Amino acid sequence: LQQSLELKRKMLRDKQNKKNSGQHLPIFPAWVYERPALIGDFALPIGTLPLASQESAVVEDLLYVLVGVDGRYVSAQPLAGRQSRTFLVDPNLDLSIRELVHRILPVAASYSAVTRFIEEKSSFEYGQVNHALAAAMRTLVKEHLILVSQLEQLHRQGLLSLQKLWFYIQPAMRTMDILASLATSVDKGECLGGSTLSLLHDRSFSYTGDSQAQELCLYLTKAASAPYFEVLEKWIYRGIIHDPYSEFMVEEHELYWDQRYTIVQQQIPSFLQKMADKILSTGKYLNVVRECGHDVTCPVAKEIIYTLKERAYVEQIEKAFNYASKVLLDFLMEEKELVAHLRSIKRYFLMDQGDFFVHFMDLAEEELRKPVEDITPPRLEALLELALRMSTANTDPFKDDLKIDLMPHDLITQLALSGLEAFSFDYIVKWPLSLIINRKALTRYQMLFRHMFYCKHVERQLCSVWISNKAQWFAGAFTLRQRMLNFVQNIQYYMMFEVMEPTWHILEKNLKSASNIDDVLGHHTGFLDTCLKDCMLTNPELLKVFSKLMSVCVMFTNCMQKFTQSMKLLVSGFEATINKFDKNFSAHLLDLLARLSIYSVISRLDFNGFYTER
Amino acid sequence: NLNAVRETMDVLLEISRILNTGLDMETLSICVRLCEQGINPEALSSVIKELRKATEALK
Amino acid sequence: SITQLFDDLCEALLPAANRKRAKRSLKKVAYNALFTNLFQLPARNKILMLSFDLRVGGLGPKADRLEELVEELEAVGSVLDLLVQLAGSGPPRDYFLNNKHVGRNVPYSGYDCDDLSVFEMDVQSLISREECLCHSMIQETLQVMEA
Repeated sequence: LQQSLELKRKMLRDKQNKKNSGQHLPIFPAWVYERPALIGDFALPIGTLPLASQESAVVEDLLYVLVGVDGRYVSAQPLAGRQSRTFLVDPNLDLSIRELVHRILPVAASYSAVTRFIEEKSSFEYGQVNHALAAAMRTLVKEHLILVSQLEQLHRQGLLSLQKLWFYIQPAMRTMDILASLATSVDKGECLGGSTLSLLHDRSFSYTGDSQAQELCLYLTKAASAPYFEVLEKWIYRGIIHDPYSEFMVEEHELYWDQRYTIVQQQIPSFLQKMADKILSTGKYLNVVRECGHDVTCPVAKEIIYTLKERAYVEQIEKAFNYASKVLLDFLMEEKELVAHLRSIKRYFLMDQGDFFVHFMDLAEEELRKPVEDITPPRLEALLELALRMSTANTDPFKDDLKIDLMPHDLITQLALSGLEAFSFDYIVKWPLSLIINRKALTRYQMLFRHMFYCKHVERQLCSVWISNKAQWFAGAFTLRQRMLNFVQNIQYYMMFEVMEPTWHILEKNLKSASNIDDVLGHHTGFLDTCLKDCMLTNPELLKVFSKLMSVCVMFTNCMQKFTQSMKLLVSGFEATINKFDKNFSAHLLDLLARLSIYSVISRLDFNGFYTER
Repeated sequence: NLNAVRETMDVLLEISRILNTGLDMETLSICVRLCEQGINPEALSSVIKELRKATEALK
Repeated sequence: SITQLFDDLCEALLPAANRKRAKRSLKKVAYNALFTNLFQLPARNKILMLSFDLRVGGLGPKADRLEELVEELEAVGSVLDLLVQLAGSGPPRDYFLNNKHVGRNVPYSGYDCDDLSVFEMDVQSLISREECLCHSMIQETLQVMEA
């Protein structure tokens, strides 16, 4: 019988494997598994005797064989696996007696199976649900012995009747047939913990009509519920689950949530699938409560307890979700919250501070020009620190949590040469905060900031036309600047008033009651994605034309447009650049504004009839 | 201040122990807080003696 | 607090596990008793009455403990009135005790002999309890056989 030695190893591995919570897992000393007396199973010429012997005589060894012991003319040919548990009856025995014997013997067979379940499955190798259930089913065996003794005293007086005996054993037969069904099912391969907790709901429904097997199955389930519910306390009311094994609810890793904690989906009972993410998210949240110091306890904490029809015990999980998720949130709405944190990120990355970067460009021109690999980050951090201080940008407290970082790619992530291609900022992460405001997500956020900085940087380039011509008679350069500025400022008003603030407020208002951290993460994703989409270029055609537009303009606005080669302070090579830039620009301008037509700003770019055809 | 109240509850335990009352530390702790509101102590004794009879009668 | 103290006192009196509406029934029993009574000799004297009839039964130092353990509350009269009016209700060793061979300056006395039949009745108690306990076990498992 190697099965009792192989399944044993699998089921304790299935408790040592995922978790080492609780040290040095025990195993029972070997001698328990191998004596025949720790199993509920084990001289006259009988056929010549009159019936006044026979009936009374056979109930003797039957009454022995009702218990796990040998008979005297009834017998048991040996077990070798063989879970039907056959019984041997003698020749020269009356066949009218024999059929009633065969009516009774299935008691002895199912009994031997029950008690073989007892010796084996009560061990450390099979999980706390099997421990408390094995206690429950070792209960009734003594009542069977009591019955046996109550029959034995009648037998000793010799008053006993086969028909009375048969009549009496009926609730016993029924009762241990109930157990044998659960036991033999758990004996089908395995039932670890929650996989059993199919049966412990489902078998009570399967017996709901019988009205004796029903309350029996309530008892068996009332026993088995307690240890599983007793560890359940430690993720519903506490920061870490004290599973002494690995047999309930959560896989977990040592390192985001998809790593930290994941449901063990058949180690959830017949009842709790719709509660499983409630529990798992709550446990995750309580881990944060603990992670942060905080307070790891619970005022709704009381025993989770089984009931079949009036199944209102599952609302304890809802009451706990509305305590424990909620108390984590009540932290995350006055510290590690979205509020002053997102005000700083809005101030710099979404450039709500429009008085910050005037300093940065008034300072960093020594950076904004030098060839490749000359990157100097302490100088950049000092430029940030000064451009902060001299401005009003100075005033917010998270400016010191802020940093200068570097980006390698000039928007070509879509599918030194300092600053213009390479700026980045970072409001630094904390691991408690990394469940919401986090670097891996702030990558997408830095792409929006690159665009908002770059577009206003080429606005500084275009604005250099104004200061570099205002001899003083020519206006073709300034109406060319007008044709560009009528676009680039009025994309920027859109990119700044419409792309962010509506979308941002769409998230912001939710923060007052947003159900849970994954909901907040969904809002944050949708917000950042919607803005991302509310930006001009973020299309599969990519509106790549805009880069060319801004390119030919930067050659105009800074690289040629310098006091008309100081003439005011006439060989037509000045005007030939305006003509060639106009020839590129006017056509690329047409395609871009046409695309802005076929894909609300365009309506105000036409308005009174501002060209309409370029 | 406060630990004077715990040791008060040690006096008011042990004397209730030698006066062989049926009481326990939860009921003692609340019965002093009822007495601090001025509630009649013989009236409290009348509810306590009858509630232990019903507590058994539920079996 | 006021009404909430009657609420959970009823829960303390209710036994450990139909754990549902009996919790209201018991509250009505409490209110009934409370208000049928309300509409119809200080504490130190009260306890001396109990001090005395302890001190006559035996158990004199316990009686001494009682009065010394509550002369200390001069720096709770209504609280004491609970314990005395509930006093009967409850549920039904030393070597230095009464031993002349130890301690320092023990004075002359000569044979007590009652302090020996005392000691001899204690040992009779510790055999008799464990005989009545053996009677209460043997009847238990034999009854379910005979029934």
